[PDB]
Amino acid sequence: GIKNIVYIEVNDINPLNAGSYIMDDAPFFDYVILFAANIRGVGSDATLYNNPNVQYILDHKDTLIKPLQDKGIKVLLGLLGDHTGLGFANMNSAQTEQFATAVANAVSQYGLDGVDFDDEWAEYGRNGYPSGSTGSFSNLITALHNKMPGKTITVFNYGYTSELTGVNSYIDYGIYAFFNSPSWSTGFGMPNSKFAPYTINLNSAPSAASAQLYSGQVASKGYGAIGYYDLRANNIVSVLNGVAKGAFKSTCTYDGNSYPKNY
Ligand SMILES: [Mg+2]
Repeated sequence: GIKNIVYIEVNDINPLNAGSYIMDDAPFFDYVILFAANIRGVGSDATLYNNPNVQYILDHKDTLIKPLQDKGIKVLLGLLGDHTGLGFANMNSAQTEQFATAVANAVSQYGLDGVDFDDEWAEYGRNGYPSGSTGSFSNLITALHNKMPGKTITVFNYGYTSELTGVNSYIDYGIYAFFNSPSWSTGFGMPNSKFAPYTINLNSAPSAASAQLYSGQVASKGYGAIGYYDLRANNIVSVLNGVAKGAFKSTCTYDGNSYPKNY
């Protein structure tokens, strides 16, 4: 069936809010991305950096991640550039393996269900790192695939993703990077069934009817996912119920839980 994939800006929003939405006695959301841990170049090293918000969530996996997983939601660690000049796309071979290993170790250590790649904000070329692509982004996907074959990889369709066609068998879903209007196409050779061509911004939300009509079109054309970006702690059930009607011939309800972020 169609998968609902939501990115939570964990600098702002407690991720438990994704579990407050119910459709058919199950969570409306199928995948939650904790957006985001960072790739950072530190000298010759490619490093995985968790900011204080991300690290807090990982340190509290049993109370901020596991409650979602216990409901059946798959929780992914988002991966994002962070202004160092090193990103997913300009690593050498050693750096690629180093970063793949750091990511796999975090997925294992924190009991996560996989990762999402958003090749954004790396600022390619700073600090003496290569200004252009080395082809590492495909090699990074392959390396993670081999390390965690049973875990999910999603790709937010931004940055050097045009390079990923050859490794797209290792990517579960790609997600359109612009909001509130479909683009009836996919990135990096993905089939309809592995792509979200429509991504709703849940902060600057469209009308429920807009979501209902577009999500009905997504379903009719056989796409495999709908994207959601920036779920907040307000009750946005009207929009999700629109999708429940349009794409799932169902309804979405809210359990009342607005979880604050006080860490
Ligand atoms: Mg509105």
